[PDB]
Amino acid sequence: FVIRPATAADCSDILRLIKELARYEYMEEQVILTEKDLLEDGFGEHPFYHCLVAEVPKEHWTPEGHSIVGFAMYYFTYDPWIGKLLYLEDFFVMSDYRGFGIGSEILKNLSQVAMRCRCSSMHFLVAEWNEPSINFYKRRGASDLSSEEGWRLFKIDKEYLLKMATE
Amino acid sequence: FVIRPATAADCSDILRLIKELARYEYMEEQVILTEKDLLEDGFGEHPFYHCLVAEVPKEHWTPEGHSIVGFAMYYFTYDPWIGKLLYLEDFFVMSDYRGFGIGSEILKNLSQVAMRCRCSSMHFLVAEWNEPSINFYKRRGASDLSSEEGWRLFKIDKEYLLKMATE
Ligand SMILES: CC(C)(COP(=O)(O)OP(=O)(O)OC[C@H]1O[C@@H](n2cnc3c(N)ncnc32)[C@H](O)[C@@H]1OP(=O)(O)O)[C@@H](O)C(=O)NCCC(=O)NCCS
Ligand SMILES: CC(C)(COP(=O)(O)OP(=O)(O)OC[C@H]1O[C@@H](n2cnc3c(N)ncnc32)[C@H](O)[C@@H]1OP(=O)(O)O)[C@@H](O)C(=O)NCCC(=O)NCCS
Repeated sequence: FVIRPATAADCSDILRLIKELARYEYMEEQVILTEKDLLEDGFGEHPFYHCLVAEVPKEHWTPEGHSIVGFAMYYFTYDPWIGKLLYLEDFFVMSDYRGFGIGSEILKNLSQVAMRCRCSSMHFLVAEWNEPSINFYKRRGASDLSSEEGWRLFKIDKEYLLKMATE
Repeated sequence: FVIRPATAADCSDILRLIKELARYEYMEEQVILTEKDLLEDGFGEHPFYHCLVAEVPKEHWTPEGHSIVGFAMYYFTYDPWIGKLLYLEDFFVMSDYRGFGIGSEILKNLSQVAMRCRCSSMHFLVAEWNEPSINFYKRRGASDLSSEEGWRLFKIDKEYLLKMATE
């Protein structure tokens, strides 16, 4: 397999993989982003995310005829105390393609991106019940991040943003 | 007062304000970013954060002689299900300058940035004990975001990123 940066032509596959992950989490209907959205947000003049994809040889394409079997979606964030961070948002390899080393190589590639960008750390969320991914990550040096303990996450949605923008 | 995007010349003030906020939270020694860091990460060819600052007339500069009395530090993030988000990281107005409407105007400006960028929401963290800021935000339409419930935050620091990058 090959791990490489996605191109505008991979948007179809990125959305397909985003939906497979959402389905793995039983929330596929949550995905309202379109292929056009991904193209615009990812390969327009200012990318709001970056993506690496895992591509297999044609001989081994999926039953559906797709060459992309995994991906990682990330973007850079900033911490006022320490600086640049690489934030890994989505990370998924199709069932039939797991345990082959694809996820490990994607993480190695992300690590190189982090060092090239001089990020001091890579941050990400893992579901509490997912011991297999927790072990995967921790075997590669991850540790718990307590930074948000004692803090509540809030959102101000479009309706209210528009109200404030025009008050 | 004037709310405006920061310029490279404001880096000194941004670091000063970052430290005042850290001090308000009794963790000022946590701040290891330098002025040079902020200049490089914020006004170099690729900004890793954006900043708005609140500037007062010279007649009303701080006892230390500074014109900048508040700021908001933010960057854009991405959610694979809904797209673009505006993430507000730091938000602080100096004590003697609070309750004058500076924070409200900074949030209005951020809201305009969110709509201009077509972000569907603005996300941010607030300390559990800070009822005053919680009320401030909620009066302006904020609501709890449950997206991370059942999830653990993890980090892979530079040491381990370097190890994986070179394995
Ligand atoms: C691991 C994951 C993140 C993607 O990666 P992946 O391609 O399966 O994983 P890798 O093949 O590199 O394998 C990791 C392992 O395979 C085993 N492995 C790796 N290469 C192997 C090979 N060539 N032969 C046999 N076993 C191998 C190892 O035991 C490592 O397990 P370890 O976790 O105990 O250290 C996958 O669980 C995925 O999509 N999982 C479901 C979604 C998910 O949990 N995502 C992250 C958070 S929501
Ligand atoms: C509000 C905060 C975020 C910055 O903003 P600010 O300039 O003080 O606030 P504003 O002046 O726009 O005032 C908000 C209020 O002032 C009062 N107010 C606003 N303009 C006013 C005026 N001209 N005259 C009198 N009262 C006024 C209102 O009651 C509003 O309170 P409300 O919160 O109940 O809706 C400030 O608390 C700050 O730095 N706080 C400490 C750090 C912090 O908590 N940061 C966020 C998270 S770590």
